[PDB]
Amino acid sequence: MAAAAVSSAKRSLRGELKQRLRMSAEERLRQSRVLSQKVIAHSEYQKSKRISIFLSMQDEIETEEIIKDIFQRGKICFIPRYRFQSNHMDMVRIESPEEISLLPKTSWNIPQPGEGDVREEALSTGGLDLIFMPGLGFDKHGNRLGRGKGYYDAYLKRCLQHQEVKPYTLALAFKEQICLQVPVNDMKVDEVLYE
Ligand SMILES: [Mg+2]
Ligand SMILES: [Mg+2]
Ligand SMILES: [Mg+2]
Ligand code: NI
Repeated sequence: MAAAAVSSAKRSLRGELKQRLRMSAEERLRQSRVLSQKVIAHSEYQKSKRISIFLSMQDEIETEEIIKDIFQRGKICFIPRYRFQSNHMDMVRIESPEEISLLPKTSWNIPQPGEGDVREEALSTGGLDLIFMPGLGFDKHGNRLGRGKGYYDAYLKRCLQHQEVKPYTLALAFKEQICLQVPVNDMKVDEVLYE
């Protein structure tokens, strides 16, 4: 009941956000070109070695450029591999940016290793230093509006376990994706980039 009114808020906020989003492609690119640079000069990106980063859908900052800089700097790159049955996902390691273009894709047309593909899972080899966080919306207070399936909230809690120190969670967002207040229940992000 109290949870219901919370899900209503989220639902509404998601709609509006997806409205404000679905932003010409060139604008989408401009804003990404800026966040990229802000990332490249970021202390926690510079310092971190094992990185988790997502493959951008059209209503999301484009991380293509960031991924290229990840490999140039001998960082261990990881990308999500989610399962549609539940709310489960592992960060699986990719060896080169070219590999992204061979991988299969999900119903969301998001690229990830298939079933038979045995991947090095981040938490099997030391967890993650930095996780780039996707999301429909964020507020300056740090909260996140996820896509509703609870994939990242669940994964971060798994990290907390495996890892002595928790990963630095870096949210990349459009000016458009930034909200006054976002309804919440579970996990905040250390930082949100934009502007
Ligand atoms: Mg993992
Ligand atoms: Mg708002
Ligand atoms: Mg406030
Ligand atoms: Ni798994």
